[PDB]
Amino acid sequence: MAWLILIIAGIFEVVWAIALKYSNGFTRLIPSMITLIGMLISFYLLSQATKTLPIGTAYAIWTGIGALGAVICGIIFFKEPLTALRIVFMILLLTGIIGLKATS
Amino acid sequence: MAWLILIIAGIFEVVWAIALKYSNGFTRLIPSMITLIGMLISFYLLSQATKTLPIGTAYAIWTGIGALGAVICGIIFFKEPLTALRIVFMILLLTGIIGLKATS
Amino acid sequence: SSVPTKLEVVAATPTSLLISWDAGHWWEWVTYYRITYGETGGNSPVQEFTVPGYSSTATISGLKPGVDYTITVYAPTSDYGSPISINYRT
Amino acid sequence: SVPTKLEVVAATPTSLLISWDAGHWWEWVTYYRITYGETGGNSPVQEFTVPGYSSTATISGLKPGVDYTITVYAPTSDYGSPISINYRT
Ligand SMILES: CCCCCCCCCCO[C@@H]1O[C@H](CO)[C@@H](O[C@H]2O[C@H](CO)[C@@H](O)[C@H](O)[C@H]2O)[C@H](O)[C@H]1O
Ligand SMILES: CCCCCCCCCCO[C@@H]1O[C@H](CO)[C@@H](O[C@H]2O[C@H](CO)[C@@H](O)[C@H](O)[C@H]2O)[C@H](O)[C@H]1O
Ligand SMILES: CCCCCCCCNC(=N)N
Ligand SMILES: CCCCCCCCNC(=N)N
Ligand SMILES: CCCCCCCCNC(=N)N
Ligand SMILES: CCCCCCCCNC(=N)N
Ligand SMILES: CCCCCCCCNC(=N)N
Ligand SMILES: CCCCCCCCNC(=N)N
Repeated sequence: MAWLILIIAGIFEVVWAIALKYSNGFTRLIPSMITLIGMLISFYLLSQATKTLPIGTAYAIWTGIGALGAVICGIIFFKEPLTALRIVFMILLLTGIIGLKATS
Repeated sequence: MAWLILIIAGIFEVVWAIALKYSNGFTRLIPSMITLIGMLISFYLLSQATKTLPIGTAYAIWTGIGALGAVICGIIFFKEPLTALRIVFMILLLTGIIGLKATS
Repeated sequence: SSVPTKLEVVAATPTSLLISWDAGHWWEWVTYYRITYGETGGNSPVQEFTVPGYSSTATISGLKPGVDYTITVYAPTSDYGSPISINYRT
Repeated sequence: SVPTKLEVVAATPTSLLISWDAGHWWEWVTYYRITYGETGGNSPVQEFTVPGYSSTATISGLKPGVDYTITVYAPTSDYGSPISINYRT
């Protein structure tokens, strides 16, 4: 069960990331608040999901979902670039992050 | 400059991380203050960098520097095992960061 | 401009003013307003303070009774609207 | 260890000015909790808290001629056992 709320922890990680992009320097009220509470939610669900699951595998999935989701929702909502070079270089960047967190 | 802000934000991401574990239950004054200052600085610089950069790129690189600096600090300031796997994982990390910076 | 809008003095006193404004639609609300007040035409610089953006009112105390002042309400950025200002005499 | 040296630097029949040694650098905590009450019946003790960067505290409202016990607590037990003194106003 702690796997699924770890999934949702990474989902709210994507949530405050997109909410921060909508706030423009943390100046627009409501996206700024979604950023804070969505970050608190992600931290709290993570603390409970890690109480049972391995710390290395929990964080690797938590940041993996948060990073990839921010990349996908970025190119979707804010119409961010979809270059063949950009998709390759972030694939390399995400595997490195997922790898290092899964080894500690 | 927005990229420069990202690197510094990732630097303060790891300083509050290891200052948090060196604090106890948020009970030691000096470490708890370093975490709080490190957290606020990391969130402020990240929020400023998101204004001019895509959120999928800003989130991934900001996490990448934090995870990279976490392992760099672990191997040096903690007598952490260095593996061929962790080396190539850091190489994928630095490659993705530089590559994304190179397609600006 | 966009925000703020309808800046007015709700209540007043020889030494204090109670002002308000319209924050706009929910998508127009902002994190903070910075508020400026000072003697109009005087050789004195203006004083300033910030108020959380989930508020539409603010009080200004310590004013000289019988002097005309000017009060302005700024948004976080000028990208939304230009600051609105009013003149009130205590 | 933390904290230590709980003195009564000043005292009037209705108040006590206490102090303590916080240690240095790596032992400074985020807050201390001070409790004061009559050495005997107590009924309940009176308590308050002070931020960790401070090392003094004032206890007011005491009844003159009553022996009070004053204890100083750290945030957790992993610091060095509580401190406690007795004092008649
Ligand atoms: C719980 C964690 C708390 C997080 C703390 C984050 C603080 C949130 C508000 C930050 O405000 C920023 O300050 C800049 C100034 O320092 C502003 O630049 C502004 O500078 C000029 C002000 O004169 C304006 O005209 C410009 O439009 C504008 O770029 C900028 O807009 C604004 O985003
Ligand atoms: C206390 C309520 C706060 C709740 C909002 C939470 C996040 C905002 C925190 C305050 O933000 C700071 O306030 C300054 C206010 O001074 C602003 O600087 C601005 O104000 C200066 C005033 O001299 C000007 O020069 C410039 O417009 C600019 O630097 C600027 O927004 C920011 O550094
Ligand atoms: C798109 C989410 C990516 C999450 C990373 C994949 C799982 C990592 N766990 C391992 N044991 N290797
Ligand atoms: C209650 C203070 C809120 C400031 C939070 C600072 C950023 C923490 N989140 C990260 N992903 N690093
Ligand atoms: C180009 C050098 C590639 C070196 C790869 C080392 C992999 C070793 N890890 C195992 N689990 N066996
Ligand atoms: C909720 C705070 C109430 C307003 C008092 C603080 C005003 C400080 N002025 C600045 N320009 N920062
Ligand atoms: C928990 C809801 C928080 C909503 C914050 C805004 C409040 C009202 N907006 C104003 N401009 N007055
Ligand atoms: C209760 C509404 C906001 C209170 C603001 C008080 C006046 C400004 N403060 C200064 N220090 N200048």
